[PDB]
Amino acid sequence: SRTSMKDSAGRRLGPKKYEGQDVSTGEIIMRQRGTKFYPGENVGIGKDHSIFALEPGVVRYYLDPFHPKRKFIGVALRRDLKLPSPHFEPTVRRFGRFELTNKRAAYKEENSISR
Amino acid sequence: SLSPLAQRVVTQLSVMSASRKQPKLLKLAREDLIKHQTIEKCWSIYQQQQRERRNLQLELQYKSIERSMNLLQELSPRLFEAANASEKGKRFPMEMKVPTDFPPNTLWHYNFR
Amino acid sequence: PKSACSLVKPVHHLVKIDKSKLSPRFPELKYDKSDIRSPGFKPKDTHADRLNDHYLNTLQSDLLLINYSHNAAVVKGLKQRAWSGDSPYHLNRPPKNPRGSKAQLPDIHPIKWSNIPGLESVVINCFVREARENQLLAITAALQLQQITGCKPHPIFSKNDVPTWKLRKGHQMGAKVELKGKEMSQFLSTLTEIVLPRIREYKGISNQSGNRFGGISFGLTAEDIKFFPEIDANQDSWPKTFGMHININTSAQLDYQARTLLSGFQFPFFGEEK
Amino acid sequence: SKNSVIKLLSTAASGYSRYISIKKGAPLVTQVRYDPVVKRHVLFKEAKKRKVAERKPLDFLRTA
Amino acid sequence: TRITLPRRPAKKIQLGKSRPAIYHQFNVKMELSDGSVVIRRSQYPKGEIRLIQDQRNNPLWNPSRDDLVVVDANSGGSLDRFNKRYSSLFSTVELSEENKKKTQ
Amino acid sequence: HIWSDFTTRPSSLSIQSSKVKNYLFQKKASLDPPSISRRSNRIKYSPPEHIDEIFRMSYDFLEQRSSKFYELANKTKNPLKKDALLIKAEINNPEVQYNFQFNNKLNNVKDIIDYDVPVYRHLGKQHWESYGQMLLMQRLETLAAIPDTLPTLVPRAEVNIKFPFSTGVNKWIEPGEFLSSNVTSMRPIFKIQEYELVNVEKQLYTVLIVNPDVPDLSNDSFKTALCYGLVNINLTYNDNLIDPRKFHSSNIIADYLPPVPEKNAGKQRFVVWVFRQPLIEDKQGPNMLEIDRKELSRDDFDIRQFTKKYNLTAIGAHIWRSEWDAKVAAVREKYGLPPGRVFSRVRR
RNA sequence: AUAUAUUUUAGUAAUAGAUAAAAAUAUGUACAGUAAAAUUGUAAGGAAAACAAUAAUAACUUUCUC
RNA sequence: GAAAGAAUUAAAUUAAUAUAAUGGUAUAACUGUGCGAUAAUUGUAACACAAACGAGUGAAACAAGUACGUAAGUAUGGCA
Ligand SMILES: [Mg+2]
Ligand SMILES: [Mg+2]
Ligand SMILES: [Mg+2]
Ligand SMILES: [Mg+2]
Ligand SMILES: [Mg+2]
Ligand SMILES: [Mg+2]
Repeated sequence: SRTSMKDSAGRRLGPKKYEGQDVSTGEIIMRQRGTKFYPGENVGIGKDHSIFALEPGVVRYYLDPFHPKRKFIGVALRRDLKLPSPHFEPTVRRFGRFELTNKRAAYKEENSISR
Repeated sequence: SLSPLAQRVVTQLSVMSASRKQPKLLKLAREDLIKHQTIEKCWSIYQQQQRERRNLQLELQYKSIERSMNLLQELSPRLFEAANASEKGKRFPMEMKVPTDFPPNTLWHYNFR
Repeated sequence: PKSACSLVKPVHHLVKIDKSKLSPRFPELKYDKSDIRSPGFKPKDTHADRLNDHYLNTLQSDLLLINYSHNAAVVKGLKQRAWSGDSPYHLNRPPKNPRGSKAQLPDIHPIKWSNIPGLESVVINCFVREARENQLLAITAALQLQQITGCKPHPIFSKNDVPTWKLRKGHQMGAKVELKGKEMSQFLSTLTEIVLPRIREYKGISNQSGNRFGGISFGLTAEDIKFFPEIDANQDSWPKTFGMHININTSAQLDYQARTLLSGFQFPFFGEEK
Repeated sequence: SKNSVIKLLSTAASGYSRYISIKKGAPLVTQVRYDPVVKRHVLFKEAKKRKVAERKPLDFLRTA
Repeated sequence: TRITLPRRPAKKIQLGKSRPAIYHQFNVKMELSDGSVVIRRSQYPKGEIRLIQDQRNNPLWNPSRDDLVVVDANSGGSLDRFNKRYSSLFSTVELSEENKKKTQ
Repeated sequence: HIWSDFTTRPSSLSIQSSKVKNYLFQKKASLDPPSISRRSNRIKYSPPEHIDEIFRMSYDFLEQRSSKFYELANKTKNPLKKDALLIKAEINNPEVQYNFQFNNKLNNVKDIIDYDVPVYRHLGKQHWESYGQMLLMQRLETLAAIPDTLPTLVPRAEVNIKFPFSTGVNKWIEPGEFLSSNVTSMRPIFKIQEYELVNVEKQLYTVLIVNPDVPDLSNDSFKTALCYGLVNINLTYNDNLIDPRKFHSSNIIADYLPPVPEKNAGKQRFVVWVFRQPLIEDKQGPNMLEIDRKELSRDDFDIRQFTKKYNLTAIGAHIWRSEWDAKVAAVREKYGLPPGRVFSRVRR
């Protein structure tokens, strides 16, 4: 006969970074088929709908009244911040860059311009 | 190389088509554009007034119907039920024809059946 | 493309934005089609309309009086039923289908001064089944429609594949046209005044015809189409002519009201009514 | 099998080329892409000569 | 097996340049069986037309009228010749002569 | 014939050109359109047939309606109802429509478009709402100027800005536009056109230009800086161009300092907000307010706290954007600012 | 109304709508929309061809009107 | 009292998705349309997921140039 012994190995899907966990840029938070979890803020979504943090912070799972029937995963820039942040409140942003105190480095950056 | 039927249908679809049949775009001076705007505003207001006059007349007629129905209900239930009887199968007379723009030879018929 | 994830960002203001006004493109589509500056401009009110004037002058009041019913009330239609909350599984359960139907039905309001029945549109359907072998018959049918009505016909294309009828998909089988206002008034007037009287054995329209929520449909054959003035004038250019269905859509809440309205417009009725 | 391979060569005389697949009878391919040697977008045409299928030109200025 | 005429490359009618279709029509006068006349819009180049059979002379649309004569096209076919061919018999004598058959 | 009267009606409700007036009100089609300057084109032109008598009749109809509206307006008392009835009376006037449609609405000439008149004010409001307001709101939302600075905005006035002293060229800045340091070096001038019923003799306005993007290394974030500030400014429907002619040093709570972004510090947003002060009753004369200048931060600004404390309501806004270039150092030297910082190219 | 020289029209061809679930361009971007079944009818038309109709307007605007 | 808007609510992902099955999709990822045919381009790729190795998967950021967009921005092939 024709034996039925063909199958594909389990795709290692599921949450790869849990709530309250600290994350850095690019780290993968969730691997999924389709958008079971949508991206919130400070987080992006890839070709295969992989959720990945865009800034350092703390991972939070939440729900947003603007998008009922939609789960969200996002990154809070501090632990003490509830992630479904108030709508009419200035966005929390991270400058990220550092000032070039070194004279030579400042000179090079000043003299570097685009094509 | 085409058939005479093909030519006939191509002529028919030529009558269909807009190619080589429409005139130039209508370009109006600023003053005439304003004139036209006033014409259209006047006509729109006028038609709105006509529609509202008709609507008011129908409102008044409906009020009259309901007042009469209340009176007849309280005065004689038999006549009220006769009146309120449905006219589901009603049709208009077949000579209540839509008006035409010039009258016929025999204006009115003074005999029937 | 990095992702396929639709998501609309919320706004922080109540101002409605239409981007067709912020785009410098398509300057001539910013004008309304009623604006003399629009290339789509077409004069609408060119002459008085006998049928509309008659309906406004005489038939509105008579229809109001006829359809009056004392202390009437809205009759609600078949709507989706709700699950009784006696079981937890009913919390997020979708509602049930209407009792007798898989589709919801509208409510029927009493006739009042604001909702008297009236004609709203007419649609003519011409499906030449013999066009399956000859595509030019579709063009001929479109010309028949254009000459009878005066409006632009729109093509009809096959959608289903039925072998027994040798009907493929994606082919032009005929034409349709939708009429409103003075043009539908003229079409109905000419029908009643010229064509229907010239039919061999014509008793009227069946009293058991029409969708159950206002609208009456009836057909015409090729010989019947030959009675229209345009065809009779130039018989030579009409070796073959095609029949068509005619669908009159009105504001009637139910079908018998529409039947009364059409009888007012002089449309005979012969069958026994439902 | 049903698809063949082709070497698109840049128009700028820089020697740069990129390779793509194409159907056995598809029309000759030409595409603008980056040329690192000249550092700009330039045109890429076929390198060899291929047996292209013949498609009628479209009836554009009405004939007969 | 089907016959179709080829599709030419459709001319592109740009957004905003698409004009409406106003076919040429004439204010034609249309006379009914009675003396009534209706003005209508027609595409045929015939400004005047009269009808022999129409609404105004149909029993279904004219129930109240007592007398209503009917007529068909003239100078066509062999119509009315079944009467023109027999002149000896003419119109009530035949009605009287058709009293009964006396057959059983 | 109320539209022919001008005893009480403002003179701006009429077409100031005799030729166009005569053509529009002409008796027979003997004249020619003044709009078509070249005679050749005038001969080529052919007006639609049967257009002047229908125009006369439509004019008569609309004028009777306007006369009725004026009759009811002369008896109404509430100012809002008076203004609404005036607008409804003069909205359909061909002369008003001509003037507004085919004359400037920004640098309006008082004798053609007078914004003291309710009808011109209403038509201007409609025109602004059609295009200008939508673009402003789109730019604010997309550039995130609303939540960053103030919770929301209900536009009620048109704000235009310009930089005339810096270079010498004339250009109204489009919202959200990128400007050079040279362009924005000297000072902006504002134009605040109001379209609502506001008491010109009592109302006062303030204007604040703020930058909510100045980097702050203490907490690795941004902060807001008050670029410019004026208080106690009075406008008029037709004379509402703010410039050093129309304000004093007492109105200046923060003299203008230019946009001076730092290298690799990002694109900075300079947002303009216009507020109207409280309007107290039972008191004569404009209600001026004193700003606590020893409390004003000027480098750690908090605009929400400022407006809450002084009971201000925003009615208009504008925005532009700035980024580093070569002239920033020159501007710093010219304004006596310290040499600019240089930040890294990568955001790590 | 005739004669000629020059020129013009007739190559007669579908979409007239940012088209929207007949068939045709399967990758980018910008704008916009909502399918499907089932039911009721309608020339040929029938189970099966094509067209039409089938959930609710409290609140907010502009206009008209008592 | 009435028109015309803006739309809101219920329902729907059962149709459709280039192709199996599963997950996802109306805020559409489905469908129509204007440009376009450009990102189905170039040099560094952190960091993660997965993982014996060898391989595989998502991808921030810097730099060069393109197409679309009023703009915000999107595009390093195809809803996976
Ligand atoms: Mg598996
Ligand atoms: Mg796919
Ligand atoms: Mg599925
Ligand atoms: Mg691991
Ligand atoms: Mg490894
Ligand atoms: Mg796609």
